[PDB]
Amino acid sequence: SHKQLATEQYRHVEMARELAEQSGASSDLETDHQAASDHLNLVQTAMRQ
Amino acid sequence: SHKQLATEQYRHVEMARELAEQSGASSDLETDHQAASDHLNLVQTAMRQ
Amino acid sequence: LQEMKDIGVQADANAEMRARERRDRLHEALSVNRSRVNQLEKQIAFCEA
Amino acid sequence: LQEMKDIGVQADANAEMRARERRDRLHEALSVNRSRVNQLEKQIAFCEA
Repeated sequence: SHKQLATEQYRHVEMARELAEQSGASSDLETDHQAASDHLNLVQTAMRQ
Repeated sequence: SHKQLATEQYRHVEMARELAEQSGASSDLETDHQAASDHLNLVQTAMRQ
Repeated sequence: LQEMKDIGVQADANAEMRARERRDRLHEALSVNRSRVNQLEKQIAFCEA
Repeated sequence: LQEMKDIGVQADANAEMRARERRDRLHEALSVNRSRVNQLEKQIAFCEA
């Protein structure tokens, strides 16, 4: 049982690490998407003028 | 033991029956805040005018 | 001016900053609500299992 | 026309709807990715506990 516990610990560490990576990615994307919506509004205004 | 766990389950059912509603409300609020930011952008545009 | 009133926005700088700040604060508070829902759902899962 | 030069955005209608589509699908894809990351993280916490 000790060996299985250690192995599960290893697997958990790996998954947690990669998920931290994905969280950072998601935040960066959030910033990108804010900029994106701003651009959309700009374009609409240019249309009208 | 038998009497403890059922009650604990029911308490958790209540808690989930609160969390789901908070979640739905949060999503609707997200849409509302998007609309609010749209209004902000309208005001921003009106500044120059 | 007719365009102003057709859009109908009051377009006062003070109200602009106030509205934008309020909507940003509501964005942040709503994000907090979503996070809170996430943590409590985590707790639901832990307790149930 | 000077204002059009100032904004500088080429802002074509084809480009307009294209951009809005791109950015909106981008928003929704972002949200979905965030949800998936959260789901996986919750799984990992389950395993650890």
